[PDB]
Amino acid sequence: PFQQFGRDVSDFTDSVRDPKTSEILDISPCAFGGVSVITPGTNASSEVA
Amino acid sequence: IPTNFSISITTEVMPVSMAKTSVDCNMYICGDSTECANLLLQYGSFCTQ
Repeated sequence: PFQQFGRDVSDFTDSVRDPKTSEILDISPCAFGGVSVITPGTNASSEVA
Repeated sequence: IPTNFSISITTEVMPVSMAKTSVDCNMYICGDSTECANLLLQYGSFCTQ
């Protein structure tokens, strides 16, 4: 009841109590990363994945 | 001169691989701020390297 915010080991907010009614949890991380390109060869064809 | 034999078995642990880590510098530094990324792009292509 006395706790309002919540952080992680990296000091990033992982969950926080809802300020208004219906107090539930909060943000989870989204999708990210480095897109890789798979090419079978320019001389072979032009398709790519 | 030896008169008998002794079939012994020894062990040897040798690493051949480590943890394949991948750190996205675009999320590690300047997670979601736009001006932060604009300032980071001034320092050059360190993240690509």
